[PDB]
Amino acid sequence: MAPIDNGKAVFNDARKFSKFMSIMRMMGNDVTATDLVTGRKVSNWADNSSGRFLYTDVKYEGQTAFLVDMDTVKARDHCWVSIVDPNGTMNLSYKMTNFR
Amino acid sequence: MSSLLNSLLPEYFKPKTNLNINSSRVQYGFNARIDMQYEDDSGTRKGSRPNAFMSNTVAFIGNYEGIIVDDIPILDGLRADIFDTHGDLDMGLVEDALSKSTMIRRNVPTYTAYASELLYKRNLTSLFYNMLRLYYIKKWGSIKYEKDAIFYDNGHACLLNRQLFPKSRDASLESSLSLPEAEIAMLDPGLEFPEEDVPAILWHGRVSSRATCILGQACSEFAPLAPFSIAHYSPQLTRKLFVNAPAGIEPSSGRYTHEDVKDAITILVSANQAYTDFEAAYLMLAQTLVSPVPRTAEASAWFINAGMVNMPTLSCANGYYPALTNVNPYHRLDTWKDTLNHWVAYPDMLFYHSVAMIESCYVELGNVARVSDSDAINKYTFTELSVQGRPVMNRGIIVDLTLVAMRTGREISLPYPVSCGLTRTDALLQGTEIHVPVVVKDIDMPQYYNAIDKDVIEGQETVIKVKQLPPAMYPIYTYGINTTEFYSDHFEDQVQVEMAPIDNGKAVFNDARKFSKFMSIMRMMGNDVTATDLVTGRKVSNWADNSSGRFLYTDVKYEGQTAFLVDMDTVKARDHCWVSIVDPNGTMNLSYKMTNFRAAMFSRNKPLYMTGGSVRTIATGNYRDAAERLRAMDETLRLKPFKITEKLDFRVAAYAIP
Amino acid sequence: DLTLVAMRTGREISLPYPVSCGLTRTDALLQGTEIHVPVVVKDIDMPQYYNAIDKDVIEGQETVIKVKQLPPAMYPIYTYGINTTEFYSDHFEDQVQVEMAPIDNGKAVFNDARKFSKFMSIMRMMGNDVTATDLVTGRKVSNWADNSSGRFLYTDVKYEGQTAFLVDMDTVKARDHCWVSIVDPNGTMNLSYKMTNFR
Amino acid sequence: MSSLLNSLLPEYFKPKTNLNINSSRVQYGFNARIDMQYEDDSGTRKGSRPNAFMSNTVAFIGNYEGIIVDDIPILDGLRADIFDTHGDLDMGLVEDALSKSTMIRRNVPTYTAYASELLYKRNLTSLFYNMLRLYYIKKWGSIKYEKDAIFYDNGHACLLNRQLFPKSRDASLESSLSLPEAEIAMLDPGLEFPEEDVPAILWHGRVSSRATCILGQACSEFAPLAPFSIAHYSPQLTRKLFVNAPAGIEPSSGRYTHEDVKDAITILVSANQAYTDFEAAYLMLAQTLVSPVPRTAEASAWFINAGMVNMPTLSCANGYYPALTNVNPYHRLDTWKDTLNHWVAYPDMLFYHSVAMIESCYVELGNVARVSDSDAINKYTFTELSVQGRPVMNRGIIVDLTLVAMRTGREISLPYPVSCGLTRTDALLQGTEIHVPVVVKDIDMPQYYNAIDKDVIEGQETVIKVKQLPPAMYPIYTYGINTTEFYSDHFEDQVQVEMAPIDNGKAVFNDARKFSKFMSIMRMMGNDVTATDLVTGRKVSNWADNSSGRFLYTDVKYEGQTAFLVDMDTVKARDHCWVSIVDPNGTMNLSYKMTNFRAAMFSRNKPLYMTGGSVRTIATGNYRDAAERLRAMDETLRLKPFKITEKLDFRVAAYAIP
Repeated sequence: MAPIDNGKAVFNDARKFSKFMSIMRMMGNDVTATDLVTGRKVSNWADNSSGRFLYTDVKYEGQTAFLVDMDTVKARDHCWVSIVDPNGTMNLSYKMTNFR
Repeated sequence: MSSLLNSLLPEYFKPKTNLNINSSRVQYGFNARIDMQYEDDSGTRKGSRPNAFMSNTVAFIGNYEGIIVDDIPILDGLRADIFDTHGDLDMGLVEDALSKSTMIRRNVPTYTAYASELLYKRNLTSLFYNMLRLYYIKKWGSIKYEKDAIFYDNGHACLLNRQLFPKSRDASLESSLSLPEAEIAMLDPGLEFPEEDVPAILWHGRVSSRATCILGQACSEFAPLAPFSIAHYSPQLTRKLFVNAPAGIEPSSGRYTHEDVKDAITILVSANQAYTDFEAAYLMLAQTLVSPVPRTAEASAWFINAGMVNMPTLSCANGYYPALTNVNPYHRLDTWKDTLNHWVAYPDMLFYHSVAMIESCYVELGNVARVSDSDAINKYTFTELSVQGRPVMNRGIIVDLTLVAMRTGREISLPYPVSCGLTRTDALLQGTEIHVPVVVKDIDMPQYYNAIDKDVIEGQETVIKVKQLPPAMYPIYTYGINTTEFYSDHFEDQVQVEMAPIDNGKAVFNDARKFSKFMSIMRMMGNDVTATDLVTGRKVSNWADNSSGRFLYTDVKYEGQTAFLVDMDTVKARDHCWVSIVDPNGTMNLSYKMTNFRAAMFSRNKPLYMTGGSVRTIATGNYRDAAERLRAMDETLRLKPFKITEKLDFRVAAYAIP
Repeated sequence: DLTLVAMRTGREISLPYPVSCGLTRTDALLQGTEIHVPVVVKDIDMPQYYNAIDKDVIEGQETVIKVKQLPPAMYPIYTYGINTTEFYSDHFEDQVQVEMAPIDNGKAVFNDARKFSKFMSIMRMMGNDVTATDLVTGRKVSNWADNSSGRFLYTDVKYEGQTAFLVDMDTVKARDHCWVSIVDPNGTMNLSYKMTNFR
Repeated sequence: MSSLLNSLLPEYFKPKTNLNINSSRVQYGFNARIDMQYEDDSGTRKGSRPNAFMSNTVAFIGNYEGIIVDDIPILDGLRADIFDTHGDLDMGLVEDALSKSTMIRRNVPTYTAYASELLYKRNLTSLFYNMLRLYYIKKWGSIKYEKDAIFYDNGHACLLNRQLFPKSRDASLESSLSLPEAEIAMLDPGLEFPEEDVPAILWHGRVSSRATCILGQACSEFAPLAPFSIAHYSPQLTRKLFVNAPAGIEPSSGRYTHEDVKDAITILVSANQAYTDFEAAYLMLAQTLVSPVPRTAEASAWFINAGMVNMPTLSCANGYYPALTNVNPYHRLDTWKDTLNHWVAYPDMLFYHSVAMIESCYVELGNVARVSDSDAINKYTFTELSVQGRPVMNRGIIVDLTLVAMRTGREISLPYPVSCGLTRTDALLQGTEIHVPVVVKDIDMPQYYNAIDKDVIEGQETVIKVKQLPPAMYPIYTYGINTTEFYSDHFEDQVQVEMAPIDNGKAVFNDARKFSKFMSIMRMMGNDVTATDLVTGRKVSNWADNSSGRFLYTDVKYEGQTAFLVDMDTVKARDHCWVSIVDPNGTMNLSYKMTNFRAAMFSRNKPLYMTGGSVRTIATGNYRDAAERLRAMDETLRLKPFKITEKLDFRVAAYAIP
């Protein structure tokens, strides 16, 4: 987790940003970040049907740095696992069973 | 002492750097998961509590008073050559040290005579204490104290801030104090006779316009309006304060930021080599900073009488004789600069260390209060048996660090036997019932609380009687590090009790231990049971404290022997898991497991989130380039722990040597 | 002054008498406060680069710059590559690898602070005027911030924060003589130099 | 001698440097745990006092009068060359030494002739004694003396300060003395013939402005208003005092602090090489610093007439012969500098050394007064047999040191047989009746005390006839180290009083020894017993003291035949923490046990705490090992480097040791 200065966490790397928003989606937290180069808002809740986050939802080929809004983290779908305030190194281990 | 108080925090919790406190009240706890399993003669039942919040409440309100007393000198920072082969200050070598470091040798006989009288009273702990308090007044200077607010509120009784704190008005923390300024004069080199009862301190370069105003206000009298923990009444330290600065000091500005106070402390320590003096002041503030909000109405008896804060007398002779302080300082421990290096990096970490300390003290005093006054280790003679040094008096920090040793069960050690800070054991050491003033909210108040007036009306101000002091706080951070039968703060436990025969709709519990186990089970299942004490004729309830979800035997509010008549027909269903049953039959077995701990803090009925980055560890090893451990274990303070040995009575606690 | 020389060369300095006389340099450092240096402006677009007190200043006005952290006053020249540190980067041989894909239209973001310093420095040896812009704060830095040494130290940013430097590689201008040209790059870039003899 | 007075202090006593005295009365003692037991045919009754305070009251008042006597010369200090094999001034080597020096050639023959008389004038004890008194007058200057104050009070008889000390005005210690200054002239090196009956001293460099004022007042008449112990009457030591200082004597300042007197002493001892002279002055002041408040009303006979202090005449001829004093002096004992080095380090330790000496003396004079004249070692001839030296006259320090030798039971050794200081054994050797004045409180006084009148109305000034001197102090510091059966200062003790049921409580003690132990142990148990003598018809009460809480046999105030009727149905419970004797039948068995000891001091009915550093046992070796060490680290400024180390961030720098 990046240091939360005021109420904003800067994610300079591309891979780490993809893993962060992928975790927060599985927990069920609608996080909204601002792309600094373009100046357009990205959201992990882009597709409702398939419950996963792809990096192409940013809608900008090339290199950039994201400013994540940690104060406005809405609670759409909450299991007992779901937390709002991450601290340090985040570990999420999930298992999928009972397909029908 | 950072490394000591840092150890008290639980292994799972590692707090972040910053914490934006915006209120006079903070809840702290954890969200655990409980997996209960019930078995009796009727059959078996299995349940699971998915989210359970166990928390205490701590506030920034506490009536304290300062007294100036004479304490031991801290001989750390002085050059290593003046000390002989042993750890003793020889005046034979002070004459030599001052002689070799000057051209004008006429002044050596005069210099030696004055130095011998002043070196045995050097202590900067009181100056750093006030400088630290000024830092936190400016930082958290938007906390409001309202006079007609609530202090404790259960439903039957209520305590307002008008009571417990008379002679108070409504004010913010910045608006509480209007500090005057003491004269910061310049010491011209050439003055031959040191003026008596005025300390002189060294400084790096020019004294800044802002640094003058801080030193001026730090020495002045503190006279508060609102009762605040970090703005308590303190006497005037000094009238004058000389500063041996090569470049002349600037006049006082009047205004300063909280950032400017950090720059003032960092320079003052580095120049004077007063690192151990800062460590004393750091521990001394950890006691005062926060005060507990009482668990029950009876636990307000602790905070009626104003506790005395023993501030050492301010004396220093570095400004007059700068030859004695050189590049090779004398220190007992090699980890003697850790506490300052910790504070300057992470200032807001002191909040967590303070909560950890005051919890450990007020938890263990819960046991010491229940000890009978006819044993080897009792309330009078527990400190004297524990300490293995030679302090001036068993007061202040020595009392508090003795209770931390008894809690954790480890040997705590300081380099100097300092006796400075708050003494808590004042309400305890007196054979008198304490008169807590309370307000009546419901008409049926006299049935529950031991009130003076047996007939009351909603709005009346009455008084309740407290004979034995109940526990003010429940273990939260120190949960399961060592488990006593009284608190019963286990991770895994199998409680077994035999149900009494239900005659009409009432079950008589003659024994004291069996009654404690019964109501402890029914609470974990979530059944609000109400029993009648037969001797007194007053109603007890297991749902006394809502915050911490456990039952202590002190909720009965009657020291001595009795028999309870439990009402089995009027067993209400407040919180029901699948485990929860109403009709027990035969021998009751409850086996629970606690897993998935995660710390959470609440402030003003919303979640308080930690900001900033992750705290990286700063810590120095036992050796830098030192060959032989010259033990020097004669002057050093050592505090030995005591283990609680459970016995048949259950109402009485007893201590033994491990 | 002698203990600072001992740290630089990495040897043991011995004097016969422990005499304590002369100039004391470490004065502004130990204070640990803001210093207000006066300046007279030339251009009108000054306060974007320098941490100035005013945001709009007409030419020929006397302004003030707020300096918090003290930048190095001299670059190592006589003590060049005898006790080398990665801050100054005073090596004989050095190289940097900036990784770009053709999908990116010249625009590269330096997540790392260390290789950003080496890129901006070697580009100045090659006689190229690069102007990076910080994405978080919104300030600008120029590699041409000296007319003596001809190197870029990281303290020329005049701000300690998070590292996200956007450099647009179609606004690179050839300034000096005896220079290599970057007309239109595509793929991974590899810069390198070698200093052989000294006079 | 610091060494021998240090050994007198108890083992449990751990003294600190500073002692903040703010009154003219101190109750030094210890807290002990007494486990009392009363066994009888009916059953056993157990008691336990956890904090029992046994005290001896010590004041700063006492009438003394100085007289100038002729004493032996102290030859320690002069160069070792002029001395022969036997250890006396071989004149012929003196003439050789003066010839081969920096002296004026025309003065050699005339100065050598005078040497025979002047070189045997070496005694600076009188000067050091007065300069030590000036140190303590300015330090503890704020202590007060009221005229109409209570010197002693036991309920029945009262003794005021007006009674013992007439011609006495109430004033503070600082405002008591108004010392006029003696002339301090500069010695002309080119003087024709030395002026005998005018002492000349040496000095290092320049005599400071304050040193003139101190030496001026030290060599002057002490004419006090209030009867203080450290400001007693002393005659004029000398009219004029020469000082051989090539650097001119500055004129008198007028004012000086207590630190400036330490500066004056350290220069005087070092220049003159007079350490044995200081050791004599230290032991002199140890006797006459504090006087004991009498234990009983009839124990005031010791302090009626003023005891004479023997001050040896001020005589020094070092100023006339500078060549004979150098860096290689002649000394008898190797540990000859230990007494000065101890005082310079710990000045306030003299208070503890003083009480240790007077408590040792007045205890032994208690059990010396109770021996018949027809014996080998008796009242008159106890000093002669003990002394194995050649003093001028058995007075002053010889009589006090021989009493300490009897108490501790060890061999006391001094380098020179000096006979100077206070003589205590004055009222004893007279062997006559002493008439102490008393003001009565009750009307039934003259049954208890041997009064002059048989009927006396309250508020009348009467006289008590004291024949045998009772003990003035009870042993406290010397408790159970050399135990006697008179004081009965055992840890464990028991008494068996044999009674039959036919006797209706009334017991007759034929034995005197077990009567004393019965009456004493009953007072520990807090019972007011009143026995009546059958032969004479007088009465005795065990409650005859409010400090120690013991009954000595000298409280009967009569030597005759022993037939004490005690009625055991008139026993009254007086104190708290007491065992009750409701109705005894058969044989009684009383017993007690003292287990642990903790040092305690009281002043103005409040606890007086010791502050400052930890006092050590300074040895001659502990300083001269640092002289053997010399700090042999070649004084060469070797600066070691630090290699910078780069890590992940690179923004911040990190230095390593190698």
